[PDB]
Amino acid sequence: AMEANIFCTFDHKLSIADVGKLTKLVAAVVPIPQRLHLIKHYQLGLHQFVDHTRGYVRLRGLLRNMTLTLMRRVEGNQILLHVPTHGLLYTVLNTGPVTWEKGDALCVLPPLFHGPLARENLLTLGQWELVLPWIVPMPLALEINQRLLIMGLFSLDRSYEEVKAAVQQLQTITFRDATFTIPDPVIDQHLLIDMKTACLSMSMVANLASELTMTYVRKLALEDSSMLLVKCQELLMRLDRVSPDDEIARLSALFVMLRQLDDLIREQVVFTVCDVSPDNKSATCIFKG
Amino acid sequence: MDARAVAKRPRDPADEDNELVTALKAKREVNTISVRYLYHADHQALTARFFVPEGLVEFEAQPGALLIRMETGCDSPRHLYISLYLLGIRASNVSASTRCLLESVYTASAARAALQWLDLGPHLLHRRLETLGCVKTVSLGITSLLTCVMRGYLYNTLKTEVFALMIPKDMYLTWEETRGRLQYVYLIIVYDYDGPETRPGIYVLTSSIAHWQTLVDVARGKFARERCSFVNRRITRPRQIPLCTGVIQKLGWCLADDIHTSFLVHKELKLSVVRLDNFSVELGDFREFV
Amino acid sequence: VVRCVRAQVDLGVEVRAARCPRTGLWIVRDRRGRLRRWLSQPEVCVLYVTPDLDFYWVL
Amino acid sequence: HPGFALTAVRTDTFEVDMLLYSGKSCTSVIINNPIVTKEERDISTTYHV
Amino acid sequence: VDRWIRHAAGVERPQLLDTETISMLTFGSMSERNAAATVHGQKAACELI
Repeated sequence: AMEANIFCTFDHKLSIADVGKLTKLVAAVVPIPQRLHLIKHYQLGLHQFVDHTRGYVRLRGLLRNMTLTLMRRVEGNQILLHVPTHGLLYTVLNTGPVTWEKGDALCVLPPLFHGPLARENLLTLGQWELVLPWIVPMPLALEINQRLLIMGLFSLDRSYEEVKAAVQQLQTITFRDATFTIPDPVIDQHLLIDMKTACLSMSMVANLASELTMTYVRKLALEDSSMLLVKCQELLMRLDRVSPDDEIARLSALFVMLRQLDDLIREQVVFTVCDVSPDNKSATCIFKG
Repeated sequence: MDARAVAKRPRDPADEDNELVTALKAKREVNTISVRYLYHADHQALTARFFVPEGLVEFEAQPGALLIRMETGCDSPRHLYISLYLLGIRASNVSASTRCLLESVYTASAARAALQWLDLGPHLLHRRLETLGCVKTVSLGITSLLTCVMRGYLYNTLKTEVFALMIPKDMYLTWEETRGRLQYVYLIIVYDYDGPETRPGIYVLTSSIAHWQTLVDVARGKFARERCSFVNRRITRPRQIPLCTGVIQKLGWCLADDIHTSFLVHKELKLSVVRLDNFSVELGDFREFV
Repeated sequence: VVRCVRAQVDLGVEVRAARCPRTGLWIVRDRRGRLRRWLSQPEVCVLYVTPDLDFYWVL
Repeated sequence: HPGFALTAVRTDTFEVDMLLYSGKSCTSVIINNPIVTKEERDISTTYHV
Repeated sequence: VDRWIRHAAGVERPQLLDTETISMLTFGSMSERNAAATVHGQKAACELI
């Protein structure tokens, strides 16, 4: 009665104390780039994806299209991984910094710290550090993504002072018994290209929104047959007070700027909680993918 | 690896014995606890087990009622598992008579505290609401233990009785007279963005629509007056930020002929409900349309 | 209710009126929800009184 | 001294050790063999008796 | 006069409590924390006029 698992070996001579360090990470979430049947330890977690040049939301996008297995059992010379399926319930240990309760919708997030931490005493090797993604609830994750978006919106005029106090107001966030601090997306006074593309696509679709739909509903007003479209141009005129191939280019640009927004406009819930253990270390929850 | 283990028949759990019997029969002992048939083993539905104070367990002694938790910006009472009928005081959909009726059974402090927290937010309702499923057995404590079901059918222990989902008549809504072979159920929260009230309407739609877009285009076609009120409230008050005119989430699916009208009695306040007899819960995220 | 096209003026009329939603000013129904609709026409002018001493002269 | 008295009341809790006497065959309990229910998880399949 | 009577009574301000935690506090919540040490036990008193 063997179940569908994923075997994972090790290349480095890990000691017995490292095995005892690893067997506390039983019910921990692990991402995998490609669902094989056997896999080396160079593809176990985020340390094959971490990049200083590109931004942080690229780690979300390269975490969007993964497979999120669970460590089944730690033994000698091989590490069992159990890939989940939709519908069956599992157990996840609270590897995140924030407490869980009954019935929260859970989302997966790349870690907001890398390098030095008091809780990043993870499994180390010569060049390898197994790093786990964060499992935070849904409104907290949406809040973190929105705070990061509006903080990347102020990256151009950081030199002023009211925007500085606004940023350090924005960088702090309080949740349920968790005084929480995100890092700043501006390092050495140049933003990375991923945040630049994200907020640039946002500003692009907002600018085409301000540019096209006055003419478009002014053309649709001749084809009026209802009332829900005849006052939207009226509220447009309320707030407000070429070649057709360029117009086709504007519509196609608007739609590709829509399609370059799926990393941030939405997310899929992955887990939701049935029961939570006392002292909140682990919590049995179903899978939903 | 030979031509026999792969050519063996697949294993059925109904043939062999349990874990405990094949454990104790090897060591040759016998105890008082008869373990030859483990109950709840052939229970494919996923259960849960919550605690709830006595202020909210009215209309819950009979099994089968939608169970929604709500968010509150407090610290200790931050989540409260209120029934679907506890939302019935706050719906503008509901009539007068059952509104004064089922409020006269929701008299305790926690019920009216939930009624206060449903209107004492600067936000709207749906972002603070998450669904949990349906209750199938209560234990009658002072903080009563209750077994909610997240995904699967709703049946009694030993599967000698299939329990039912109970929804009251004014929240019930169909959108076609030619009800198909299967009709999924949906929890619809539609707002009415008027001046003096932002009190929503609650509907538990039953409809044979599966795909999302072909549901929302007829949802806009059926609630267009609410969209008119929405664009009115967006158009008369700038520096006011609205969101999520109507909110629809998937609740599950039924068998489309076992829908019969009925009534649940509790403290002899008989309330007309709609009975979905063999309904299997299947939860989904709160999708927001405009 | 006064009417200038035929000079027939109706003096005592029951009207049940209420605030309709979505910044509804006032709407004047009958005893049977008839929504009497005299004030559409150009031929009428109508005066409304309240149970209090409030007073409306409606064109 | 102001113009009123105060009749203070205070409860006092005492841990104590009862003694119960009861006659022979007061109540006659009826029991059955304990049934076992399963409860599946991925790692800890608890059993309620 | 409330500030002066809080100074004279020893109990500090109501710390400008959140408008939603008043419903918490009327639903029921433990507020007054423990002391630093207790060589007797739990305290108990009340008053009548």
